[PDB]
Amino acid sequence: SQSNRELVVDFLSYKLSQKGYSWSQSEAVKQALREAGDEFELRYRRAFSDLTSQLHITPGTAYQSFEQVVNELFRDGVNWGRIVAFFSFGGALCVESVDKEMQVLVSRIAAWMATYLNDHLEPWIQENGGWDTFVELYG
Ligand SMILES: CCCCc1c(-c2ccc(C(=O)NS(=O)(=O)CC[Si](C)(C)C)cc2C(=O)N2CCc3ccccc3C2)c(CO)nn1-c1ccccc1
Repeated sequence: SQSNRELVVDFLSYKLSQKGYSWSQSEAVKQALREAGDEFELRYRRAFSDLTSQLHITPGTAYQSFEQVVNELFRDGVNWGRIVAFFSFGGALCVESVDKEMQVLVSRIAAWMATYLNDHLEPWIQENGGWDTFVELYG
């Protein structure tokens, strides 16, 4: 149970409840990410909703859709905004999965997110002041 895993789970659990799904499977960091994710989704509502709906999620295409969006997202480098988009995207992927009755994808998307965070985002996060800097700038 890594810190990145706990962050992904708090974000996804929040997002699923915000979208009508009751449960399940720092607090300052978590609250900041919840708010930044809400702000991102409201800022790009229509285009964000079109992106996720247009993917047409299936247990077999979910990973490639995730990989393709994430890869394109961090093409020109990492920044706090794109990290917010990544959590938001993953969040939209989980709700979409529960909406379409493919709830088996929820913990799968959680793993792919925790893995991508640990492997390709943790260094940059540390080099750009850690999560405490994110709470200051976005929370
Ligand atoms: C899940 C959404 C990913 C969005 C994204 C960004 C990006 C990421 C962040 C932002 C952004 O606004 N960052 S910010 O720092 O200004 C956020 C500030 Si808030 C106070 C709202 C957290 C905009 C952009 C961006 O280029 N956008 C805005 C978001 C959006 C949503 C749906 C479709 C297109 C766009 C265009 C990029 C560029 O890397 N590529 N992509 C992308 C990748 C694959 C397919 C389609 C689009």
